[PDB]
Amino acid sequence: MKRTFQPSVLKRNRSHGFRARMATKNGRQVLARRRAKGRARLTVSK
Amino acid sequence: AVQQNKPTRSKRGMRRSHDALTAVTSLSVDKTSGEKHLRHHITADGYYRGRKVIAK
Amino acid sequence: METIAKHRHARSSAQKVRLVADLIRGKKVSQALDILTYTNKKAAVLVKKVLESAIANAEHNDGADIDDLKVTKIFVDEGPSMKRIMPRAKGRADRILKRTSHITVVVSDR
Amino acid sequence: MRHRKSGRQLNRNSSHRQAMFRNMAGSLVRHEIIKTTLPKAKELRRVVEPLITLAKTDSVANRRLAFARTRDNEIVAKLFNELGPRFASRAGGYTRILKCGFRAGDNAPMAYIELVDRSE
RNA sequence: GACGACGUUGAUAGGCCGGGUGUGUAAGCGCAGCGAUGCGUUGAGCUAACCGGUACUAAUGAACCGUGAGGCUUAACCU
RNA sequence: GUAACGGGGCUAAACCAUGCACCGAAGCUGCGGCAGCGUGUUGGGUAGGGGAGCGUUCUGUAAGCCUGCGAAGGUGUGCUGUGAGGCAUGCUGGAGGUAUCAGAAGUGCGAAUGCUGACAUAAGUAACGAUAAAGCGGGUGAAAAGCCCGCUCGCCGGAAGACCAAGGGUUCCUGUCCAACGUUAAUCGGGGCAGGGUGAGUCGACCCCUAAGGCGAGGCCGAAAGGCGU
RNA sequence: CCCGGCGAGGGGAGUGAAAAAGAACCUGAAACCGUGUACGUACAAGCAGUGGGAGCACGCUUAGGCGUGUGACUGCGUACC
Repeated sequence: MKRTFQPSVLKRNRSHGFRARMATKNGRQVLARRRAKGRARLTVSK
Repeated sequence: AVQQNKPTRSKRGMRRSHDALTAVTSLSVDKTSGEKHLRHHITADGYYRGRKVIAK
Repeated sequence: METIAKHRHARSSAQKVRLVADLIRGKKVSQALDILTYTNKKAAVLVKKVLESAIANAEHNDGADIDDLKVTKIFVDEGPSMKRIMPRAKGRADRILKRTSHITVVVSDR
Repeated sequence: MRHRKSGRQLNRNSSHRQAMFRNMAGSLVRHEIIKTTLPKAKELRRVVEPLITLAKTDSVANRRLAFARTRDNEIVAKLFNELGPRFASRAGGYTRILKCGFRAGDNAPMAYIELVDRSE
C-alpha cells in the first residue's frame, strides 16, 4: 500500500538543514557533537 | 512435518544407490565413411544408409 | 609413467560430477572419448575438455605413445564457494550457496 | 483415461495447436525440409498429407477448400502446379522423418522432416 | 519403471483405397421472382479415434553381457 | 493377540515330613602390590571440612646453556609412573627455546534457548515471481528457443500509446569484453572497460508583489536559558 | 612450447636454497568431502560397547601359538548434565 516515506527537498532542507540547525541552542549543541565525533557529513550536503 | 534426528553418511550414501548413471551403449560404425553415430540417428554431417541429406 | 591434468575452479557442483566421472574410470581413452562425446550433460563437456587436455599433455611433454593410454585415476574435489542472498516472504532473508569443483584426471599406459 | 484415443496435446490449448500446425505445414510446403522436435513431427504427418492428396485433382471447389486451410495463396499455388504432378503416381507416404539428436538449450529430441525426392 | 506384440523371411504404427457412421441438399452454373428467397444439376459435400486390404514412409549389416562338460564323502546298481 | 507359572513343558519337573551331596556374590580364605592410624586395626560415599601435587604465560638466577649437523609449532611410533603427565625418535617445519630453586597471575571448558567464524542433515527435494502464444529459413560464433535480418500467428488500444511536475543522477548514443550481476545458457543487457552527447530576448527558474506562516531593531514579560509582539 | 575459445585452467622449460613458497602466495590442525589397498556383510532385531573367540591378510623368527589390521559366533548390558 502507501508507504511511510514520500520524499521532497524543500521539506527536507527546511527542517533538517544547516541553517535550521543553527537557529536554536540545542541545534548548535547537536552540531558540536557531530563535529566532536569526526563525521564527514555534518548535517546534509547537496 | 520435520525430522527429529540427523542421518549419517551411511544412510545418505545408501539412498544414493540407484541414482547412478548408465553408459549409452548404442553406438555404431557407418559402413561407408567409417565414422561413428548413434543407432537410427544421422551422423554429425548427414549420412544414414549411405544417402545424401543436406550435409550442413 | 603417471600423467596429471587438473582443472581448478570449474563452475559446477561437486556432487553432480561423480555421476559422469564414475562412467569412464579404468576404460581405454578412445572408448572413453566415444562415450563422453554423446552424453547430454554439462559435466560431460567439462570432463571431456579435461581428458583431451590430458592426452595431449602426455603426448607432447612426455610422449608415452597415444594409442594405448588408459585413464587410471579420476576424481573431483570441493572448491571455494560464493555466498549470495535471496529474499523471501514476510521479510525473511536466507542465503544461498554457489559451489565450484576441482577436476583431476591422471592417465597412464601401465 | 486414454484408451484408444488419438492426437497429442503439446501443452497448449486447441486454437494455438491449430495455428502452429497450419504455420508449420506452410513452412514445410514452401521450403521442402525443416528441423523440428520429434513429437511435433510425428503428429505433423497426420495434417500435411491430406493437403497433398487434395492437390492431385484440379477442381475449383477443391482449390477453395485448399485455401480454406492454411490461409495462404502462394502456398496453395505451390500445390496444384508443382507438388501436384510430382506425386501423381505415388500411393501415400509423401514425407519422411530422420532423427538427428538433441538440442543444447533444453535437450529436446529433434528430427529432420523432408519430402521424398526434393528435386535437389 | 514393469508387462504384451512386431524389426524386411515383415501388417507394428502413420498414409492410401473401399465400406460403415455422423451432419443434412457444398461450390459453380441455369430458371422463376423488382427483392428477401425458392427450384434443378444431387440425399450432394465434408467426415477424430472404427472394419478390411495395400510395403508408399519409418522399424539399418551391427556392437555389449553370458563359456569351454560343472567340488568332496558315503551308500545302491551297471561294467 | 495366547496374556492370572518367565517360556518350553511335567502326572511328578506339584504338595506334606525326613535325610545325603552339589551349584550359588565384588562376603570369608590362599597368593601378589599400595596407602592412612596407633607389629595389629582401617581403606564405598552427595552437601561440606582437612592434607599433598601436575601443567601454562611472564620476572630474577641468565652476556649462563641448547640451536641451520635444524629452535618453537604440526602429524606417527615406542618406553615409564598410582593419576594430572614425563621421556626418546621418523616425517613436516626454517629461527628461536629454556634446566634447578624462588616470585606474580587475564592459569586448566562440554552444557548457561552462551558470543564470533567455518561446515553438515533435511536434498540435488519445494521452487524458477500473472494461463497475452508462438512457429520456420538466413547470418555471426566454440556453442543459438531466448541476440540480428525476413515470412506468418497472437495481445492492448480511455492503455500495456504520447507528453509534463515531484523523485532519481549518466541509466542516454557508439566501439569493445563475458570471470561476477540476469532465479537457466547469452555472442545479449539498464553488467565491466574506453570515447561522445544537452546550444534560448519569446520554454521554465532568476527578478517585482503578496495569502496561511516563520524570524523579528526598539518595547513588554521572565531565577539563567527564553516566551510574545510593532 | 603444447591443450584450450587469440579465454579461465593446467603440463614441460627457466629463475631461485626451497615453486609440496606462483601471487586466493610463511607454518596449514579440527569439523566436512573424495580416490586406492586388506578384511567383514544380503535368514537376522534394539544406547552400538565390554569379556571370550575361529578364519583371513601383512612383517619377524629360520616355525614356536610373536606384532599389526579385520571380527563369523557368544555371556552381560535402557547416553550426558
